[PDB]
Amino acid sequence: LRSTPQDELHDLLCVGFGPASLAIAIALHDALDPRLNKSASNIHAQPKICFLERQKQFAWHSGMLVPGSKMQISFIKDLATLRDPRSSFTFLNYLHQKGRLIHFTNLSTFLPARLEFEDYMRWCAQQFSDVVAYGEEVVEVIPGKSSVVDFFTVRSRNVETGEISARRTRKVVIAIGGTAKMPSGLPQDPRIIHSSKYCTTLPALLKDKSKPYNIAVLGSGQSAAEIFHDLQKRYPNSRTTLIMRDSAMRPSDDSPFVNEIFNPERVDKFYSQSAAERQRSLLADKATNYSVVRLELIEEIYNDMYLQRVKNPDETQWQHRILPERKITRVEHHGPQSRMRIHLKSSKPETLEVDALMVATGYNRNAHERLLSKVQHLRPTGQDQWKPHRDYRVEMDPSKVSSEAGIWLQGCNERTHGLSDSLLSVLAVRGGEMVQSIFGEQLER
Amino acid sequence: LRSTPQDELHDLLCVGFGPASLAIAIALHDALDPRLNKSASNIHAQPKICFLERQKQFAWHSGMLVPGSKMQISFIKDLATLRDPRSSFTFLNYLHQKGRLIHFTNLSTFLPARLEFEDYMRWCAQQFSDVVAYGEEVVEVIPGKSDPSSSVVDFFTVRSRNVETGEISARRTRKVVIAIGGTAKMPSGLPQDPRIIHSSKYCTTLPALLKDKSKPYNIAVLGSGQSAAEIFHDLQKRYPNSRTTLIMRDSAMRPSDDSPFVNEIFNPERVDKFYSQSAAERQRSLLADKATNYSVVRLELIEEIYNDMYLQRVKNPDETQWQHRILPERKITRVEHHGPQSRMRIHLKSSKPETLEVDALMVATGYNRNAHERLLSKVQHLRPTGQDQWKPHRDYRVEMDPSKVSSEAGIWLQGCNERTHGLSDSLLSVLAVRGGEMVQSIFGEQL
Amino acid sequence: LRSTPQDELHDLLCVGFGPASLAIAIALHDALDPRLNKSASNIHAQPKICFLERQKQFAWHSGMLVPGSKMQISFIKDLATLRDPRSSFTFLNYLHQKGRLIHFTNLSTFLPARLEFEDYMRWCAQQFSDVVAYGEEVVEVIPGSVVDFFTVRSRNVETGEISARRTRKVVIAIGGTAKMPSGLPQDPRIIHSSKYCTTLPALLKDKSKPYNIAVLGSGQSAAEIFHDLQKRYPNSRTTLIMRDSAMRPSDDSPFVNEIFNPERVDKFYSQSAAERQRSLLADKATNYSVVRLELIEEIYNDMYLQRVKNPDETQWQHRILPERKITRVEHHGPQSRMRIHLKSSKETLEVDALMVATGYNRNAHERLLSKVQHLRPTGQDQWKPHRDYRVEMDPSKVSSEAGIWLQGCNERTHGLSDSLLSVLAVRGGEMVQSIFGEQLE
Amino acid sequence: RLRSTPQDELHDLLCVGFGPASLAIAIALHDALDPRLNKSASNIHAQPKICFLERQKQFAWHSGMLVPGSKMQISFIKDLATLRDPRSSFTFLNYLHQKGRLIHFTNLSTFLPARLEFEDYMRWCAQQFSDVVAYGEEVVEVIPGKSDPSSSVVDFFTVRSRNVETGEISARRTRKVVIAIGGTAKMPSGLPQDPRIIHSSKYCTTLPALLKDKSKPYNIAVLGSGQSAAEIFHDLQKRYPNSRTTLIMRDSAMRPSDDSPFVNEIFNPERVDKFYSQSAAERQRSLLADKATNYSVVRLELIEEIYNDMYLQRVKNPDETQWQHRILPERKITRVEHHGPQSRMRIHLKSSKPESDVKETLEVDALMVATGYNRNAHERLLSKVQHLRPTGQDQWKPHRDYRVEMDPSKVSSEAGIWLQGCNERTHGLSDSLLSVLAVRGGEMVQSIFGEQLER
Ligand SMILES: Cc1cc2nc3c(=O)[nH]c(=O)nc-3n(C[C@H](O)[C@H](O)[C@H](O)COP(=O)(O)OP(=O)(O)OC[C@H]3O[C@@H](n4cnc5c(N)ncnc54)[C@H](O)[C@@H]3O)c2cc1C
Ligand SMILES: Cc1cc2nc3c(=O)[nH]c(=O)nc-3n(C[C@H](O)[C@H](O)[C@H](O)COP(=O)(O)OP(=O)(O)OC[C@H]3O[C@@H](n4cnc5c(N)ncnc54)[C@H](O)[C@@H]3O)c2cc1C
Ligand SMILES: Cc1cc2nc3c(=O)[nH]c(=O)nc-3n(C[C@H](O)[C@H](O)[C@H](O)COP(=O)(O)OP(=O)(O)OC[C@H]3O[C@@H](n4cnc5c(N)ncnc54)[C@H](O)[C@@H]3O)c2cc1C
Ligand SMILES: Cc1cc2nc3c(=O)[nH]c(=O)nc-3n(C[C@H](O)[C@H](O)[C@H](O)COP(=O)(O)OP(=O)(O)OC[C@H]3O[C@@H](n4cnc5c(N)ncnc54)[C@H](O)[C@@H]3O)c2cc1C
Ligand SMILES: [Ca+2]
Ligand SMILES: [Ca+2]
Repeated sequence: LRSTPQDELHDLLCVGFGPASLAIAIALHDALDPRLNKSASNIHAQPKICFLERQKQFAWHSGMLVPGSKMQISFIKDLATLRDPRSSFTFLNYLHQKGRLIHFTNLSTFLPARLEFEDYMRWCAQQFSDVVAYGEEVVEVIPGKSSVVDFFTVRSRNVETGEISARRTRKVVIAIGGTAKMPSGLPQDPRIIHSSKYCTTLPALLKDKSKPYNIAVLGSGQSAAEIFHDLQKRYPNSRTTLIMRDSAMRPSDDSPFVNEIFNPERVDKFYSQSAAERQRSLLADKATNYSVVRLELIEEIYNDMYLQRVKNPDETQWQHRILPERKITRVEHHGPQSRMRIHLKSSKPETLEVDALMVATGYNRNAHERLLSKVQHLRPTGQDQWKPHRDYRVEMDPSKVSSEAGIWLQGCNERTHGLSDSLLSVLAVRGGEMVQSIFGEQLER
Repeated sequence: LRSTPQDELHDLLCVGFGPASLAIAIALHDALDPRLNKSASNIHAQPKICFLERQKQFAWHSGMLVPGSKMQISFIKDLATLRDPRSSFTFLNYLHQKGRLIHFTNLSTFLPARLEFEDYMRWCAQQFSDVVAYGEEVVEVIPGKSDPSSSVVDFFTVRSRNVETGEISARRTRKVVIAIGGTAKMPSGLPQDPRIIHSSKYCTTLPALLKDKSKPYNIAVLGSGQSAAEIFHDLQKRYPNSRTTLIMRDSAMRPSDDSPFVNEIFNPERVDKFYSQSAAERQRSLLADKATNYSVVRLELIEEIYNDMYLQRVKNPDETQWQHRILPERKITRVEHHGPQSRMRIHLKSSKPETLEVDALMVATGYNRNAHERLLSKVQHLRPTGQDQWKPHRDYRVEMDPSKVSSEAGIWLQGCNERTHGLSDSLLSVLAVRGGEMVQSIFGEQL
Repeated sequence: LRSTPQDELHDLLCVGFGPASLAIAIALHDALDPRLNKSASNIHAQPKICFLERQKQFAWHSGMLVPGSKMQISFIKDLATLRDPRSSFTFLNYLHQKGRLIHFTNLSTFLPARLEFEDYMRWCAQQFSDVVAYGEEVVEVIPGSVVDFFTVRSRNVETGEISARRTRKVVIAIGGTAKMPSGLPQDPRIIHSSKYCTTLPALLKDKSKPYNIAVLGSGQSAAEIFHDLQKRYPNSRTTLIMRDSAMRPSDDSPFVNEIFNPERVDKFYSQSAAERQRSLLADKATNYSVVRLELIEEIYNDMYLQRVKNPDETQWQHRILPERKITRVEHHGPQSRMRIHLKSSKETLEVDALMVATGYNRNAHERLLSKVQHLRPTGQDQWKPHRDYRVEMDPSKVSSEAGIWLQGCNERTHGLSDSLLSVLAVRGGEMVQSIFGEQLE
Repeated sequence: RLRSTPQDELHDLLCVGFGPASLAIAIALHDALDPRLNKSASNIHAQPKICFLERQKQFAWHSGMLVPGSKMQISFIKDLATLRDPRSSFTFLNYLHQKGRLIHFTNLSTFLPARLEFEDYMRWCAQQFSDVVAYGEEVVEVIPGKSDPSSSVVDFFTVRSRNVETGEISARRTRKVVIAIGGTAKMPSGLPQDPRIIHSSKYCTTLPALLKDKSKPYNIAVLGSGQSAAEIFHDLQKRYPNSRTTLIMRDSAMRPSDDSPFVNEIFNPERVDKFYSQSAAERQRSLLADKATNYSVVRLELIEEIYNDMYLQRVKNPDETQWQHRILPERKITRVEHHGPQSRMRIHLKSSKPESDVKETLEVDALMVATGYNRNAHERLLSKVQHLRPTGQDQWKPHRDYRVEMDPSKVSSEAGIWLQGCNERTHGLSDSLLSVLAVRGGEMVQSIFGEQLER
């Protein structure tokens, strides 16, 4: 894909260059490839596209690239295969380019290491370096008129200098993932670290791996369990405590009929349901969110707990402990003492002294609201929320916005499009749909 | 255990001889063995006990002994081991007696075939044949007074119907156990028809209705738990030319949770914790702890069913033309079954707040566990003032008015106490330990 | 690929259209696709290729398409992916074309049903229908002092007529022929595993009759037939006769299975004759001479259930007899059953049929090539393939523009993967380069 | 349980070693004397005079190889009692019940306990025989005893042992001897003596003191390709995260253990009769066709974890020669060179293929040697009685019931010597394992004490 000059009026600008935007770039590449679409042989003009990414290079959840962590999803659900297995951007073709395809085949697994899947996506992203501006953190999207709004100005701050630059585009995609969700009761402190900063921030805080640190973990989903488990290996003499509101870690549902909710063609079914039915369906399938844990990991943690029981029958004396049905009422963290004191109570309708508290409570996916505040008056009268259509384009007042201008949301549409919306599950197929939604008419010539 | 003359006054009578009562028989045998508890060499009188069972011989859910069906619970949770691995009634000792222990070890499984686990319990039950009266269906329990002008009940008379002749018999006992499992729960909208069969009568009744294994029958299955899936899977083999249809309210068959922390709710020692919780917490825990007992399907069976549907997809991409189909998120609104036509018409709608014509409808909708209320109606006036339900204590004895019932008489409930004692109550999970508790509760002082 | 007239001089004729020839066809198609290799936009001439296959349509071991039978190899080792995942002939693209890709993904398996993998190869094969003559059984290859082409004669299986085609280069890719123990007699009741699904139901028509059926062997095919008979003829009495003491599991462990990697062919081929011979023994625990662990366990479980019902093994409906050999079969006379005599391999059975699951010989190319074996270098009594599978010829008797290639029968020189699906995709690429490379430049 | 016999009295049986094999005998004797388990034992008012001598200071089971996460290779049903009598108080399940852990083990859904747990189970069994086990006693010889100088016939034996802490020699007299001493470390010949060359049996006990700083980038080599080699190779990579470990194997690859049910029937207790009755040639051949289930192979699950770990190295760097942890297949050690503790040792390698020639040198801080065990130490212990064997025998020959052949004109039939754990050649691969101990313990009690228990 060839670059567009910074000051030209773009056809599409995408905010963020994680897997969701990367899937759009790949699908646009594939749509322009005469090998993949026969009609693309007669397309001599590439749309003017640009991506703004805050990081200095492509990276995927590097704070949680914990040792031995695996993908939670089959590699067939990579960024291209479910749309076109012939794509050059498939995981298997990436392995072939690295000389690793037979070696991966002998693993007999559908679940690559997360480190490996990140490298796969890094390898894909490098092929889009002419249209990705790294180190650009978008701060706002502003209306533009050339009395109907027909373009948008996207302002971004360069991470190295702090300077604000502006780009004009007819269409915008917001694909910025999630922001760390912290319980409101917790204070800010270098010893309280969210799961998104585990690998990147915790080793600097606790530098001596042999010290008997007391480390608490708040949560009961996949990241909490991974952090609890990894800490016991990384700090072999530590005392770790898992604080959970629930009565037990719960396994993710890997059964085949249930997992059909992640099928790409199921987005059509989910979207067509009423709000009441969508709301309840998202709970009747709670057992496959990031609120649950891979069975294998639950079993490994249980086995580790059992071995403590063999050595000592008194669970309160264990080096590593799980405290179910608890909530944090208070954190004391002021003073020269290097440990904080955490006060715990039952979560139905006790104090720890810790060197650190890892908080694995997931993410908010509302950061697009701040970015879009200066265009929210273009929504239909009476709307206080952005409403995405089936093709992820947000509803606009047609008398205020030209039909050739628009804004799409990616990754924050679980309520309308289903649990798969924030995952890798449907990115390949969705990237293709996005190309048809945004560029279809333009590509028709 | 030696028999008591049928017309004598018993110390204990148990209604039903399924796993729950058998575990009591086993636990009492073990309590009387001076080798297993030393404090028993000085017992020179065995309690007078008898069990009444309506089936003609011991059998465990024989209507659902589907070929290849497996236990859903580890064999370690047999009828003795969790109470005493030394008991002669453990599953591993049964295998040793049959000459099969090394061969089972090489299976490397915790889940025996249901056929084998039934035979294990059959092997246990034969050792009590002198104290089990088969072919007797208890119909009522009535008050008994040694002195008729006394104001206090000191025994109960248990009346039973001979299943072969219909004669009513009576036995007297100081104490009564009701361990009668469940009765078929049928959706209230369904009509009565010999072509509508509950899952509990699958193996025994459906082959009599559909005699031609080669006819292309249309057979529907209602439900989405373990029994529905087993019947759905088995029908495709037993009637190879049939067209089977699985009708479920839910959107998908859901797997049983086999993960280790969740399943601790089935631990025997959790019964104390659960029982002592408030009504509000117990009611909430029963919803949040785990999906209902047989309301979900063993993962392995789901995958086998899924693979079979995939193979249909390989042969024909059009799901509507498949021989075997799943119709999720449906409810039955009407069944037409009148006229000389031998197929019924089932009317379907979405299950959120279509027609099949079938030769048979298997209904895999579980059980009610309230039949003790009918059996005990003639003694329910002995409950404390104002009670309209039987209320069991921790040791499963129901509350009685102490001024109306002698303290040497009582009634215990087994298997119907999920509300007060937890999800494990109706399962095999805690029978070994519970049988031990029941022996202490019922015979402890006497022993 | 466009068809070339039958009587023209072909560039290549391949004998057989099984997976091995199909992978060559696929690789040739891919070599001509400018979309896959850029150096192909300036290739304006397709080579003249033709395939002769004796079956009437594409079919893959249909005598062993037993219900529930599964692939023994990961689907990634299909006919293209290991050579080029972008190919339109991958198993995943096939599933996508069938509208089944997400549905297979939810199976969470690398091992498709054999029925499905056959349909994948059938779907591939249909794209070459213009260059494949089905129902043609090749009977001889004849030279044509410089032999500079070959004439391949084939017998039409339906009419019996013999037809001939001329080509400069020949590939022999005919798999294996049924290996029958030399002591067994010929009798319609003695059937090799390769004709199980095809022939036994013709012999034993009543699925409910209490037939006595023996199975001879202990490998994957023996176990599949033994297991299947118990479902296909539910009242039968089956007996598994094996020389070994037990069914042995196939080794699925990752280090051992690296001998099947495509890049191992270079290493194996370059080893001395002595090392190749020993290497084939010291890793032969994976030759269809062993059984998928899952199947062993299912069979053992079935035997266990018989033990639950009757502790006396001699009374079981279905039995395994280890460490046995057949010493004599009586099959002369009107009695519908044969009597099999057994002895220790360190007792008589009366059977309606005997299935023989003893594998295959891979020497049938010698008979086909006898009329050109004088073109070998002096003193050679065996066909000797180079690394690129082309057989050695005397250069003063054979033009360098003519040659003969062997496929699937070269285990001794190229390794255990040679007769499997394991390296077909990569080998197809090598074969296209060996036979057509200069022509493509 | 069993009451002690005074040290200087004439014992009925003395067992050399108190590992699992002798422990199964003690357990089986206890059970034979238990009226709950054997009906005929309420009328047994005299316990045989039995004693066990164990050189370690307390019961311990392969403590050098109690590596973190290590598992049993065998189903817990094959414990020290269950296959003989599941009602026994010494079953693993009864042990779990006594520890208050049975339901917790049930929720593990595994037949393969941690080795740490299975050792504790056997320690729990052993503690009940503490009155008849003399720990810290290393038996050094067995000598003939003639209770009558007016006779040449040997009718008892004297067993001498050296106390490992004081060095004093103690002597006990017995009619019957069991030798159940497991194996001695099998070391490649030619190796120099250096405390950094550690056999797998001393891994957990010796290596951590040698390499104290878990963060240091040590170079550690591992020799072997069986289960112990793989466990050590894997464990080293976790215990020393910055180390460079190298696995040296003669074979081309680590091989998986055969877990299939028909093959594993060779381990059934009732198969000892069939194996024992075979000819010498057939037994020799049968041992070779089943050498794929010894400790010479690796649990599939562990192979896969090691393979996965190697693959992750491939992702970071395609150059295998630069990997932190490496496997060098088809290699043999030609020499191990050292220059004093101040320096690293040099391991020299060559191809193990026939001399039909790549080579390497490694510089390592330690070398772990996982090359198995010899099981012939009974010959040294029995040297002073080997003249009592039948004419022409240069080997101890055990009968079916494990009693060795003696010249009847030199030895009374009321005296005898039995061997346990070293009889694979006559009794099969299970002989050295846990696989048939429960049943064999029963047989040994009948062989040694049967008549005595009857009368
Ligand atoms: C360890 C882990 C934990 C996970 N936890 C959850 C979870 O709790 N819930 C859930 O539904 N999914 C979760 N996922 C799945 C995850 O969301 C998907 O795998 C995938 O990351 C989604 O891609 P995305 O591009 O929509 O978001 P991302 O992977 O988040 O990509 C967003 C990109 O936008 C960039 N960006 C953000 N803001 C700006 C800005 N203002 N300007 C410029 N660039 C910006 C970011 O730097 C980032 O590169 C998790 C995955 C992993 C690996
Ligand atoms: C196929 C199958 C399905 C199951 N479904 C469920 C389920 O839906 N929900 C759940 O919680 N558990 C279910 N279970 C578990 C089951 O309840 C236990 O395994 C076990 O059967 C409980 O033993 P019980 O003795 O309390 O009941 P049972 O096994 O039912 O024993 C009850 C006995 O009492 C006899 N009896 C009944 N009434 C009388 C009478 N009036 N007079 C004399 N005798 C009488 C019966 O004949 C029977 O033998 C199921 C098990 C199987 C195998
Ligand atoms: C059920 C089963 C059993 C197997 N057993 C073994 C085994 O015992 N040992 C082993 O090493 N591999 C075995 N395999 C693997 C098998 O060889 C490969 O999967 C694959 O079939 C090899 O492809 P091929 O094209 O080389 O042979 P094939 O699949 O055999 O193809 C050969 C083709 O040539 C055709 N042909 C034969 N003769 C002629 C002729 N004279 N003229 C024209 N056409 C002809 C045949 O009709 C056939 O289509 C087995 C596979 C399966 C599915
Ligand atoms: C890590 C590990 C590795 C194994 N490797 C092998 C293997 O390579 N090959 C194989 O066939 N089996 C192997 N096994 C199986 C093992 O042999 C059995 O599990 C079990 O230990 C056998 O019991 P045993 O009592 O016969 O021998 P051991 O368990 O070794 O017990 C022998 C006891 O005798 C004591 N003893 C020795 N000499 C004397 C003496 N002179 N005086 C007094 N006491 C003495 C020892 O201290 C020891 O306690 C291994 C097991 C484990 C856990
Ligand atoms: Ca479990
Ligand atoms: Ca594998």
